[PDB]
Amino acid sequence: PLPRKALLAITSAHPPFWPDGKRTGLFFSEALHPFNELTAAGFEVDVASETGTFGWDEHSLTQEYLSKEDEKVLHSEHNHFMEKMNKQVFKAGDLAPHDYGLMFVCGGHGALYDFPHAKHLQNIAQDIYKRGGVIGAVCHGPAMLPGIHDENGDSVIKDKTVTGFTTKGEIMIKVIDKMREDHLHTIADMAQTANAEYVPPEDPWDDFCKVDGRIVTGANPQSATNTARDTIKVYEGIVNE
Ligand SMILES: [Cl-]
Ligand SMILES: [Cl-]
Ligand SMILES: [Cl-]
Repeated sequence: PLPRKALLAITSAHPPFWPDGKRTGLFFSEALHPFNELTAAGFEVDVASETGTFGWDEHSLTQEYLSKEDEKVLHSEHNHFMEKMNKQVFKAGDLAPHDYGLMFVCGGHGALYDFPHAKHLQNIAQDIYKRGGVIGAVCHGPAMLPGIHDENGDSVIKDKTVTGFTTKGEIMIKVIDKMREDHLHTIADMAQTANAEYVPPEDPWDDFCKVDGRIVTGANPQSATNTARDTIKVYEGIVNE
């Protein structure tokens, strides 16, 4: 039986990144919204990064990217989400992978730096998938997926339809130059190299999710809630087999 316990995977990278000089990192709403959905569906949640540490993407902490509810959580000390983020983030390699029935992979541009080679997080996900569980991933989160393998050593997304942050969006927000400077690949190029089929939303910020078997992906911060919801729907079907 797949445990009703989720691993919320977060980037450990937070370098200066944006054109105004601000750091990237974990996208705030992309951790909070899935945490809320998982909690509402009765999951226990552990948070982990490859190192055990993280920083928030600085743009994700601005009004442009925070709802009224988001900001209240951010500035609240006693809140269960913030207590977990402040005091309970694990180094991924310490955790026993068999404890989880689902992984949810958060985004933020930091994910481009560490997720492709985040072998401890990838090991947890491979184990979940092998036991028949579910992996959801939003925005830049899908950068982890090429390194999560099936029994044959192929990516779990081989021949699957996936979405994720558009190359159009990287150009529009003017981070494509920095990505090339740091030798980062776009989500679409990572998906193609893994032999997946990348599908962008009609416009770069549309709520847009793809479900293909037990791999669920979302395109951007506006897709996070529904990516988590779709991931939970897939899980519920498996445990009711
Ligand atoms: Cl910079
Ligand atoms: Cl535990
Ligand atoms: Cl694109």
